[PDB]
Amino acid sequence: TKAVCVLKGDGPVQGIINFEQKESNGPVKVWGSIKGLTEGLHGFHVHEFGDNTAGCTSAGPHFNPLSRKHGGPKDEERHVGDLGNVTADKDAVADVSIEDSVISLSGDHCIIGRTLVVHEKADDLGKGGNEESTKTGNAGSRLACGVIGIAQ
Amino acid sequence: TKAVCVLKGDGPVQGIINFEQKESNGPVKVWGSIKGLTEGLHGFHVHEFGDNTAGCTSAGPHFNPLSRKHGGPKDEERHVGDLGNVTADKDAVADVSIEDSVISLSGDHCIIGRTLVVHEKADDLGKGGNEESTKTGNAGSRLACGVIGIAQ
Ligand SMILES: [Zn+2]
Ligand SMILES: [Zn+2]
Repeated sequence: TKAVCVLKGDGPVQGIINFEQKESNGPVKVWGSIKGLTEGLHGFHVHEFGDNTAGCTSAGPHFNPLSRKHGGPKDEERHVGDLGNVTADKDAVADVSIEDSVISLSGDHCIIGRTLVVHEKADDLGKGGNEESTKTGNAGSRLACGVIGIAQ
Repeated sequence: TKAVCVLKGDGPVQGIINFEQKESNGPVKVWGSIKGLTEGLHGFHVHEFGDNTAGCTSAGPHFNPLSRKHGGPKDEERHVGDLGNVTADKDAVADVSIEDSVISLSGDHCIIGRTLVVHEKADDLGKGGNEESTKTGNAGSRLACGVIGIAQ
């Protein structure tokens, strides 16, 4: 099982993120490259809808099938789409390499048909002390997104 | 259950296609419009992979989970992703309104996460006489496509 996503936005952020899940209930490897990002941390999430009619805005909130509060990937309390942050180097490139066991490429937690979004700022992983933190992690605006599709 | 698709290409072709299915075992309504199409008939299909890393080229062939020959949407012998043709009027616009009961927004005929493609030439619905007909319907190149995503 494999998925893929082309990230595009109004600005210069763009990239290709690959998803792989060998076992139906195994972790998903998420890897790829994103360019045009400012050096530092950027929120990285799977949002609810694969709707790009109004750009990244129509993607809705973080995919949250269990109605839980926003958290970091390692947390028990977190949205299914909470993959944390990705880091861009001084050259504006983030060589993404994540492995997650909460998102899936099948079943109730499937992210295929939804939207991957890389955000403006760092995800505070829900430790910012306010409602925003436990909702979006204060990661800011959506710099680029794409709908997650089936791949071979 | 709903889905949506934003079609884009290297040329002027662009549009938005909607999908609706009130019953998991019922038919799927498909509607919207595509502009930039030369007046006439255009192949309209769901291709296997929702991979746009190489534009529409990486989408693969027509979604064909049952391994059948290419056909028209109303043919018993068809590819699940075979939606026939759409018609662009003199204003280079195709107003799409389709109802199909082979494709689904769930289950094994699920097209969510796959790619919708609008073609260059008309689809000869697989009655063209040559091999290429029972494979692609001779619909020519892919002018625009998009990954089908879950919509609110
Ligand atoms: Zn979240
Ligand atoms: Zn076909």
